[PDB]
Amino acid sequence: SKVTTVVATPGQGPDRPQEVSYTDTKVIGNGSFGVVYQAKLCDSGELVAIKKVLQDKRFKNRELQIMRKLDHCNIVRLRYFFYSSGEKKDEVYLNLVLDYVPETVYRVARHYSRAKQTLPVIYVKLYMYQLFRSLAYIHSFGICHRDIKPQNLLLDPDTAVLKLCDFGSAKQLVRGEPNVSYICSRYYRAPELIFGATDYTSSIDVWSAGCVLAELLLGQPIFPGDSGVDQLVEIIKVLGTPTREQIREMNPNFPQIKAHPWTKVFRPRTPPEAIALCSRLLEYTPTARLTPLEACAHSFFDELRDPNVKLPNGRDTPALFNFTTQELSSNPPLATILIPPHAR
Ligand SMILES: CC(C)Oc1cncc(-c2ccc3cnc(C(=O)NCC4CCOCC4)n3c2)c1
Repeated sequence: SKVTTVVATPGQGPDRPQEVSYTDTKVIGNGSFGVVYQAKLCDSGELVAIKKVLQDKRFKNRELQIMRKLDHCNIVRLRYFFYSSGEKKDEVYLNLVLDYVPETVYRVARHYSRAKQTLPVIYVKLYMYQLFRSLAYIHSFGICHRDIKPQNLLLDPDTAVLKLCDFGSAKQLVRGEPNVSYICSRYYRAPELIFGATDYTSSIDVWSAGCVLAELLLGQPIFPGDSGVDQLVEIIKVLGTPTREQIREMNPNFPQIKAHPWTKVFRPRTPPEAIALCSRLLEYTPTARLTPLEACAHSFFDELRDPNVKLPNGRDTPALFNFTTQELSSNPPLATILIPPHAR
């Protein structure tokens, strides 16, 4: 019954520290960033995640400032943050107390591939829709995630709620200010980033999302490259060689191969609207890619807007159409498609 009590500021609302008590601490994740724990809150009994990262006193933490201003059903809420000691001697650690979610897209996708099965397309629709909705929301603040990958996409297996969680690579993209090119997980990295682009946009997340979509359809990563130029070689094998104009659009500042047909890339009987969506995300030209809100309105997701749609377990789908004023503001016309007649 070992209770840890800390003094923590709530993620939203006034800067008034309060006592937060928790127990049953266990490791659920780690990385170069640091460590993620699971814990149980003493009062409520609810499970939480505690992300612990190393922190400097003078410089302000970017992830924290990003996470505090996000409030969305497809993003893990920052419940509280607090400072502590850890593995090092004279070092302060930032702790982010977040919503807990019991599964990941990676784990579900791997569990299916271990059984030689493709994930049922209803789950592909549900998870990809919720990813794009979360991206639209964060992109409305000018925030780019910069690390969309199956490992970071959290899942409740019973409700099929998807949640974004890792904002350790995230950044407000200002037009004119340069950004690092070596970002995102390699297999999900936009080709402009491989070309060394420093003036890139939020469309890198859409490319990454497209790689996740393709992976869910294929049962394995679409572009499993080695480091350096070889990741671009993996992309070229499907997309064909990029033209001089496509390179200029990617990085304004060669091995010539024909594009493999999108139908031949995917399995027999992969839904044409899945393939169609994928071809409009995995585009060389970053401006040619769908926006996240355009992606949500794509016909691949029409089954989600059917009033008789259910999860495989027989439950109702999660909240997909409760779009706020803030969500709709980036492209208000799409509200017609996105909020279907029965949800109005
Ligand atoms: C590469 C991953 C570890 O990078 C990250 C980086 N930053 C934050 C996070 C993060 C945040 C909040 C949060 C809540 N649930 C989970 C979770 O992973 N649940 C999945 C389960 C998987 C099975 O074992 C129990 C945990 N969470 C992760 C992850």
